[PDB]
Amino acid sequence: NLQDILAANAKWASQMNNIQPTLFSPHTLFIGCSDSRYNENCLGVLPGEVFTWKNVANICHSEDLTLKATLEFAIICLKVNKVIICGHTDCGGIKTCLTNQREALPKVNCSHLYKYLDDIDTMYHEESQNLIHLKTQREKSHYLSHCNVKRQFNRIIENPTVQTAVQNGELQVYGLLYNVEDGLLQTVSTYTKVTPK
Amino acid sequence: NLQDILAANAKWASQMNNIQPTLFSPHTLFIGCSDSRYNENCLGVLPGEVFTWKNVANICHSEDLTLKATLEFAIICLKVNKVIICGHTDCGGIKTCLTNQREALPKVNCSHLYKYLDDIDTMYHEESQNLIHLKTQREKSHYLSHCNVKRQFNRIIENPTVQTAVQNGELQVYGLLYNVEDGLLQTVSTYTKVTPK
Ligand SMILES: [Zn+2]
Ligand SMILES: [Zn+2]
Repeated sequence: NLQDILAANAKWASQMNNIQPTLFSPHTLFIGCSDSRYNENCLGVLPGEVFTWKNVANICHSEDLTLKATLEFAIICLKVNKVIICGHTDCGGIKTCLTNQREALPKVNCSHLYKYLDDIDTMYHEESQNLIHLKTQREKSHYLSHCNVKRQFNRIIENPTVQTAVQNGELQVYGLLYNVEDGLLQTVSTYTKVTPK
Repeated sequence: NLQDILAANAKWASQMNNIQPTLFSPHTLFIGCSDSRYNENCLGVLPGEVFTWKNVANICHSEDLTLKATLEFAIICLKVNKVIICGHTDCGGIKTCLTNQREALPKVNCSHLYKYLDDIDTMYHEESQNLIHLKTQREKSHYLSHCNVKRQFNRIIENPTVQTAVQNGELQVYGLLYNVEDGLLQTVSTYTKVTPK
């Protein structure tokens, strides 16, 4: 099966050499879920344009080293002019909390996934009094995916590296939601030099 | 900007829906560098097939919560049968250490990127005598890209979730190196049921 992968890669690479010879300086940092159904390509860019941080449920803890390190590198060293936090509908991590199945993770040897999803569960609990007005699971799941984009966006825009670059007119931050059913991006939040602060 | 991004996404989504409407569960966890020049699409397989953890210099600390959570979700919940750790040549984080410019990061308000890159710099220092015979930065950078694949691979295969699945013959782990000059994957390491670590 590795030989299948190497074969698939060689085919892909020969085609890629022909199509984009200049590929063989990004302007955007894309932060998205590890979910297999999308990546930075949903932005309608070519390779080389988008530097990507992809993690389970696109979680951006404010005091996390990887977040701070990634924002510093993208903004100060690579000099991206866009940071995009892009969640998506039908997110596994969110569903696991929404359907109260996080409790069951330690039983099946997923104690670290359990701990990792703490932030998502905390959001889900905070949101109980808003969820109750939505009738179907589809609606609740959509709401929490949207809500998670706001949640992580608000932490990114408090980051001092981000505030400095934005204030200087060198950076804009967008919070987007990818709809898996149609491939469309939807605007959740924006933070630019001119947005009210 | 955002207007351009939404238009490019809309156009992209239409082009995807016209070719493959049926695109709207993965077999592979891909772990790669945040680098803009490659992602899971280098494997040459269908979209929705590869769940992806993408971080700066593809660092996998054994005790990192994200590593454990990501492996537990992929192997136990998604039941992927392949874990791929895929580094690449011309890696910025490696070149920062190799060329001794990591020490410059605190001055430019990147002290967290500085701390994040400790593992890469430790590898660089550990390998310094091994690097003497290589007279060009290109050769050194290649050596260190390869070394880093094995370094992160070695930690992944010691994770209990990974070891259980591999010993059960339900998982294979591949260490790969993506050459940015030609789009081709080099095999660095493999771990299977019948292969020693
Ligand atoms: Zn998700
Ligand atoms: Zn890299």
